Order: sequence, then C-alpha cells, then structure tokens
Amino acid sequence: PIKLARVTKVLGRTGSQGQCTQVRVEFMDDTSRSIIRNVKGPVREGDVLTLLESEREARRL
Amino acid sequence: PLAKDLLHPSPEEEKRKHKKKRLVQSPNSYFMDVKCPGCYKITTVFSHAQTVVLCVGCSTVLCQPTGGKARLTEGCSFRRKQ
Amino acid sequence: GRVRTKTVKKAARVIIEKYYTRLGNDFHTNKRVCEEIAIIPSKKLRNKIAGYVTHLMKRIQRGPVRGISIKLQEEERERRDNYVPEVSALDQEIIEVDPDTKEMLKLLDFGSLSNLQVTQPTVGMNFKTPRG
Amino acid sequence: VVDPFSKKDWYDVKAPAMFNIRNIGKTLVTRTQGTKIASDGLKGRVFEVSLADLQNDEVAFRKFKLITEDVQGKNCLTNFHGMDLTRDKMCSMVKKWQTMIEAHVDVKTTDGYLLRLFCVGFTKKRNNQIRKTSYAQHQQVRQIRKKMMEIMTREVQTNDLKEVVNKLIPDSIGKDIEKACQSIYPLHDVFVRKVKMLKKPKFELGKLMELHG
Amino acid sequence: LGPQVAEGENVFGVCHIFASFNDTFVHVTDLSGKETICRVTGGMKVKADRDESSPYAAMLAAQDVAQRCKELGITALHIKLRATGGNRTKTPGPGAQSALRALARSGMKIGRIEDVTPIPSDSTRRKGGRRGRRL
Amino acid sequence: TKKRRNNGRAKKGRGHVQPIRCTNCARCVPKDKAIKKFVIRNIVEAAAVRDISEASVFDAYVLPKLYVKLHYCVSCAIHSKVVRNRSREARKDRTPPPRFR
RNA sequence: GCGCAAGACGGACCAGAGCGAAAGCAUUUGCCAAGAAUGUUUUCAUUAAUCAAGAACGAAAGUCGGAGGUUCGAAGACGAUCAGAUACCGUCGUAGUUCCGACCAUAAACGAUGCCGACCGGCGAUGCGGCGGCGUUAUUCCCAUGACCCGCCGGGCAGCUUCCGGGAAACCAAAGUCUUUGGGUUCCGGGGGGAGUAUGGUUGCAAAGCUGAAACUUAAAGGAAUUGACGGAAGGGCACCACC
Ligand SMILES: [Zn+2]
Repeated sequence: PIKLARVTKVLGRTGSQGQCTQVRVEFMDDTSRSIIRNVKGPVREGDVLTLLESEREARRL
Repeated sequence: PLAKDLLHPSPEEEKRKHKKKRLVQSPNSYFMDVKCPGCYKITTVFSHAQTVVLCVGCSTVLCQPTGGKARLTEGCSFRRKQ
Repeated sequence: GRVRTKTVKKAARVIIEKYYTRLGNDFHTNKRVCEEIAIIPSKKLRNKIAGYVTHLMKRIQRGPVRGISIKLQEEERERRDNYVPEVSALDQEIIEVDPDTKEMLKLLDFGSLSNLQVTQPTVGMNFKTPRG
Repeated sequence: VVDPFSKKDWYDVKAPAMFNIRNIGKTLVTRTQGTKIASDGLKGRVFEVSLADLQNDEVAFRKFKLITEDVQGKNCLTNFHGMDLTRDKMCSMVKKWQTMIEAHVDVKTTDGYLLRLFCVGFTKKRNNQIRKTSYAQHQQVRQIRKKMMEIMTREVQTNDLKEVVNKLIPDSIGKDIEKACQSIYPLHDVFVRKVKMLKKPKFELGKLMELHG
Repeated sequence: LGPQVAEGENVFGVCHIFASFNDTFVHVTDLSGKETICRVTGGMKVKADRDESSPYAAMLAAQDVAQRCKELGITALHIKLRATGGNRTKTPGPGAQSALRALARSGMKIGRIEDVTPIPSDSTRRKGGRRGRRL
Repeated sequence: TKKRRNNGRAKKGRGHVQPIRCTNCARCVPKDKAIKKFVIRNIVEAAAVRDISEASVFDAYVLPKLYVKLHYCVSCAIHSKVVRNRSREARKDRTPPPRFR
C-alpha cells in the first residue's frame, strides 16, 4: 500500500549528475523505521515524503 | 664500545659467553657426587652424562639421561666436586 | 566566501599589539580609533581591519592567542610563572623505594636514610604489551 | 487442473523420550493408492532439528539428524541418526593463531550401532600470554589426539544408544577431553563436531517402544 | 486442509533460498526435505534475463511463495540460505536479504537461520584457465 | 629495477609455494601473492535486521554470520578498488588501515 | 531428500613459519631407512676448501609402452562482439591433466646475487635445542614434567634501523673491509647487430640438447635517476565558453 512519511536528516546528494538527494526517512505511524530513500527534487529537513513501495532501499545509481 | 677491556672481562661477562667463545675455553660441566638414599655408597657421576648410571650395590638407577643434563632420580642428593 | 587576506590580518595584529587599551568590542568605536591610529587607504579596507580587530578583541578575553603578545596577559603569565608553593612537593616524609633501589643506595652508602619506606615488589613479571 | 495438496495427509513426528519436547513438527505425504503404501513414503525421512527445539535451556549450535522409522497412525516415531555442529559455530571457532586438533574413530556400541565419533580441538592462549600465537609441536598434537581416541572409544563401547545421546546433550565428552588433557597443552574449545552412522542391525519393534517410553 | 492444530502453536516448513547471480530460488519444503510444496523463483516474475537476479526480483519471488503455504496454513519458516559454492562463488547473491524481507513482511514468521552452501575440503579443477577470465 | 624488496611476495626461504585460484578472475596466483581478506558480516543485510526480529518465534534469537576468506589476484584487486597504488614511501609501511571506528 | 560408484584434490587452521642439495613437500595411523641443530671434561688426529674429466637428482611441457578417464582441456566445431577475429567472451571437446616402466634435461630453474673463511653497528620478534630464574594453571597437594612469564647461550628463515663503509644510482650489513688496490678457489663477460644462426662432431625414437663461427652491417644500443608531457591509472577539486 501507499505510505506517508517524514524527513529526519538529509544525508548527501548522490546520482549520476547529482540530481538525487539521499534522505533519512521516518514514517508517520509513530514508527521507529528510519528508512533511507532516493528523492529527486529540492528537499530540506522536515519534509513530508509520500512513497508508493515503502520497503525499498537506498542505493547509489 | 671503543674502549672495552679484553684482557680482563668481568666474571659475569665470562659466564654469559659460549664455552668456546670465552677468553680461555672453560667447560660448562662438572662431576657431581650422587648419594642414593636407600644405600650408603658414593658414585661419581658426570653432570651432562649419557646412558644410565647404576649403583653397584643396590643395582638401581641414579640418573636417566636427557637432552643436556642428566636428571637425578628422587631422593638422590649430590654435592658438587670442588 | 569571506576570508581576510594577509594585509587585513597583519595590520590588525600589529594594531592590536600596539593599541590594546583603546580597542574594545564595539566595531564602530574600533573603526573610529583604527582611522586615527593608522593611515589606511580608505573605508572598504578600514572597515575590514576594524572588523577583524572586533573579532580579535573578543578572542583575547577567552585566553591568549598564538600570534600577538600583549602586556596584560604577559604580566599575568609572568606572575603565574614565578609561583612557588609554601612547602614543596619534594618534602615527603614517607617516600617509596623498591627493594632494588635500596640496594643502589647501599652501594652509594645511603642505607642509613630513615625516610625510605620500601614497598612490596610486584609479584608478576608482566610489563610487555600483548603483541598480536 | 487438480490441486495435489488435497490428497496429502499430515503426521506428527514424535521425538524419542530422551528430551523434554516430544512433538517437533509436521510432515506431508500422499495417501496410499493400493500399489504403494504411505509408510514406505515416510520411511526414509531425516529430520535435522536443532537442540534448542528439543531441550529448553541448552545450547542452540548443535544439531541432530533424526531418521523416522515407525508410523503409528498420526504418530511418527523417530530414531537418532546423526549429529552435527552448525556452520556458524564451526567458522566462529577457527581463528588464525592457534592449532586445530582433529580426530575420529569407528567405535562400536554394545547393541551393534557402528557410530563414527569425529572430533575437534583448539589450543588456548593463556591469560597473561604476551606471546602472539599458541601453536603446539607435533608430538603434542599427536598426544592430544591419542587421548582423544582413548576417551571417545571408552565412553561409547561400554554403552548402547541409550546413554550415548544422554552424554551428547551436555556434551560430556569434550568436558572430559579438556579436563583430562590440560596436562599436555591447554585445549580451548573442544567438541565432537560430527557423529555419522555407518551400519545398523535389523530393526526390532519393542526396542523403539523403550526409546519413547 | 492443513495441520489440525490450534493457531497459537506455530508450524514449521523449511525454505532453501538458493541465491545466485544467474537467478534466485525460493523452494519451500516440509521439515523432512522430501515432499516439497512450491518453488517460486526470482526469474518467474520479470521477463528479462538481465533482471533475473535483481533485489526487486526476490521481493516478488517471496511474496507469491508466502501465499501458497499460507493457503496450506504454514505460519513460520526455516531458512537455509545457500550461495552456489563448490568451485564457484561462496558469497551470497544480492537477491537473498530481499527474499528474506519479503518473507518476513508477508505475515510469515521465521525459525532458524543457517548457511548451508557447498564448500569442499578440496575439489576439482576450476572452470577458467591458468591465466583466468581475460576480460 | 627492483620495486619491491620481498618481490611483492611473502616467500622467504622456501622453493615452491602452492598455487590457488582467484575468486573473481580465477587466475593461478601463488599462495603468498594473493591479496587475502577475511569478512565477518551478517548473513541478512542490516536493513532487514528489525523485520527478521519481529517475525522471530524465538526470543532474542542470535544472527548467524558469513565467514568466507577471499584470495583476490593482483590484477583484479586494483580493478575492484580493494587495494590501491601508494607512494614510494608509503609502500614501505605495511601496517593495516584503521578499520576500528 | 535418501542412497551407490567413479576418479581427482586435501581448504579454513596456513604465517614473510618449518624441512629439503635444488627442483620440491600439508588429512589419520603404522612400518622402513636418513638428517640438521643443540649437549658433551667421548673418539680419530689434518682426514680439509674449491673443482677439469666423470657422475646422481632435475618443475612444466613433450615422445615410446601398458592402466584409467572425475574435473579441466591444446587442436577442432559452434554462438556472439566486431568495419574485419582465424582472438578476448560463452557452449561442446581428441591428445593431455592422473598411475607405473623407459627417455627428454630445459625455465623469469631468480635472491635475476658461485662456494669456503675472518673482521665489521644497533633493536625487537620468531623457530629448534640447551642453561638459569619471581610467580600463576593441570597431572589432586610434593617432586618431576607440560602451558605461560622474565632473561642468557648456539645455529636457522626473515624484519626494522643507521653518515660502518660502498655504489652510476636504485639501493646493499653486504653488493663493506678496493688506487691505502694481493685470504683460497671454480665458472664466466669484452660496443650494438648477423646469431645461439650456418657448418662439423656428439646425445636422442623424435622433439630437440650440448658445442659453436664468419662474411657483411652499424655510431650508438643500453643502465639508473630527473623534469615535463601523456594515460581508456588512481585519489581529490572546479566551470551553464561542462552537464543536470
Ligand atoms: Zn583475479
């Protein structure tokens, strides 16, 4: 299912041309799951991300 | 270094060295004087002795040989010759 | 970025070192005294010397700094260095020697010393670090 | 077009009475179709269940292959077959700067169950040893192996498979090996790493009844 | 259809996740090892020989295999992860932890974790030459 | 001219050292010329260390590990960036890198 | 998942550790005959060092004969990459890879470093043997032995270090003790090519091995080190005359 999220701390900006920010992502269900994700676009700390598959992992492309 | 005294080495400096590398070759062995407790005899035994030294009277062992030094058996006391 | 070159920092260091009594924390009265002490070709350098001085005067309250040397600290360090205690740290009535130290003193015929209290020597010969 | 899992029926694999947990799980087999019988289908089934599933407070890094041989109508009675250490404890044991002492015997129980007692031991770096490694010379690791094949032949030949697996639950063999062989070179972490099963006499029905009680 | 037991007790099957780089396998089997149930590989999901071992290809390989045994009532699994070993690589494939996480997030439970890959005492000759894979 | 003093090898005082393969390239490099590496990592990657523990029917179940020993060749170690080229004076310093964090 | 067999190979433990004349040598156990080092107030008393001729062993590959063929696999056949591939890559696959009887006698057979001998700096480790010593473990306590701990002696494979001295330097405790040149002794080089070729002899089943020119042709070939430049080598860094 779809899962709504939050941003704890932005880690670093990865990608082929530096287009992807890599971000440490908390959930909004009071969950202690601090997943790391690949977000494309401008991000600061304290965003509200919206994922479709909430079990994916951060790689470096 | 560079001013030792080779004519007069210290007595601990003499005993550290090899027995052929001393100023004069001194042997590292001796003749002990083993006393078996069960008997009353005196049998002069080399320290670094090879195959076993039996008493003539009680005909038991005194020292079985080892790598370097022949180990005495139990109760066998010895007083070193001079 | 905003890094101050050797001209601003060299001039600021000499003008602290010579005129520390007039300089304080306000950048504005620092600028009004840095244009009366020094002859600076004008303002955009004058306000950069006076700003590093205003950042450098706050750095002197928190202790010395590794460049300049000013004589309000260097009298306090001088009175800190001429400091003797009342009874020295070498006047101990019970000083601790090993067994073997007492033997060296007996070689030096100091076995009649009364203050020496020989300690029990260490039972294990364990001092090397565990290699591997 | 047909689900093959409608013709499958379940069975309870029942461990022998040497432990605290008696029923260990389930199994699947199809029904008998006249020509073949499901007991033959469930005959050659081994069960490599660990020890923490059979006893509660013990260690978990030991295994036990269990062949089943009796079916009792939703009751599958199994027999001890073999033993093994897990492959994480094995690779955890093997460090670099010590010796490994291996041994094995083809020892015989009193009922005729020809086992094979493998073994493994390692030397122990001391508490105050500044020295980097602790190897052992060749007559030392031949004398440890001599005292290993002594004890894992004198702890098996006096008994049958009743008492051998009672010894194998707290692993008294290794706790006697290290306690006997401190006086040669201190062994560190010594076990029996495998027990195979070479040949078995013909099955008697009432004997396995005694093994389940 | 299933084990006639109360649901507080947890029944056990064993899965043998044969993780490689050609593809990843998920082969659930009963505790005997003899009568197996279903073998949902990683290659059955995507139709691409390049993507036959991707970490998403084992995310979907261990989602459908958690529906056939949940159809038969199995609630807790035993895990025997296996790299291809022998003479080839004894490091697990990348589609192994993903196939574990898809099995542990689909409601199923775990039992024991154990690494049975075929390692030899010593084996025969390696596939390549003396000078190796010149590439 | 002689770049290494031990000839890039650990053979010091024997004639022949046995040949083993490479793990990636499968190249017969001798035993004291293979770059060696011992890895101690968990068998399940650390992202799935929470979700393996919630599905545990056992309490405080320990996590088994992978223990493989890797003998890389010389050619494909520098390709894989596990070993690198150093300076002429850093070449003489054979201490292991600071892995302890 | 249970078995059966077939031949191959002996991990991790495996080290800059051990032994061997060098090639070379790791599962258990026994048998057989050798050896180094150490210890010795044993013995013989110069019996020694290096070596033409002559001789033993000699990785891998290969050739005559049998035995076996698990993997791997020269040659060969296919499929792909490619402008082109008769190669790299992938799938099969004869001789071979394994065992024994003969031959072959060569390698980046290397420490690219002849053997014997003396003198010349340190340091910490290590392996084997011997000697001395606090104090901890086990054989129930004692002795003795093992395991450690602290040294010393002898011989080993090595390491770090240094304005010992050498060297063209790189570097070497030997590659030092060298114009302040002489301890003994074998082999062997004389600018680059032609050429380890031609011929002759000899060895071999052959493959080949040993021994081995000249005519002519050239003014350089070459060794270490420096500074750039270049890299489809790495690490880092930057630019909308780069990208996103
Ligand atoms: Zn390689």
